[PDB]
Amino acid sequence: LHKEPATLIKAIDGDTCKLMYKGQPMTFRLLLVDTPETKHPKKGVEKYGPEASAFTKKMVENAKKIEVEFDKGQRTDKYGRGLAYIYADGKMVNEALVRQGLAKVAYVYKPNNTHEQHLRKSEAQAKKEKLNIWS
Ligand SMILES: Cc1cn([C@H]2C[C@H](OP(=O)(O)O)[C@@H](COP(=O)(O)O)O2)c(=O)[nH]c1=O
Ligand SMILES: [Ca+2]
Repeated sequence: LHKEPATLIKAIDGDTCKLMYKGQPMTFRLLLVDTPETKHPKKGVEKYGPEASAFTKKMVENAKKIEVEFDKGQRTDKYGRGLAYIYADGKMVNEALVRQGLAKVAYVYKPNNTHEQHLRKSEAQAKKEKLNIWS
């Protein structure tokens, strides 16, 4: 897995954003996680949705460097969204969300599951600490 530079364009919510990747604006979706909905009517503004968006927005807006890391399988989902592990100043946002109890490990699709165990251990910790989603 290799990390590549990207430029934040706009943070949409806890797990989806728009970035300038390789000179082109694209919307990205975080691999292996699911933060609560704050859009889509068949979900509404779920609990912790606003929280995850806020946590995430601050983290990426104050970053000096953003990097995207694709896994080994497909690089985009059915909606044309890039699928990756995104780091803000070397810190993986995917794991950060899970450790704070603001997202759950979800959508695990082989072979795009390289960091699955790392994220599951962080979620377990969040669970035992009964953090946010886990309270
Ligand atoms: C994270 C991720 C999401 N998805 C799909 C599954 C879900 O499809 P449906 O929209 O058909 O439910 C949707 C979840 O994204 P959101 O959490 O942004 O809604 O995107 C993938 O296809 N691959 C992935 O690795
Ligand atoms: Ca979501």
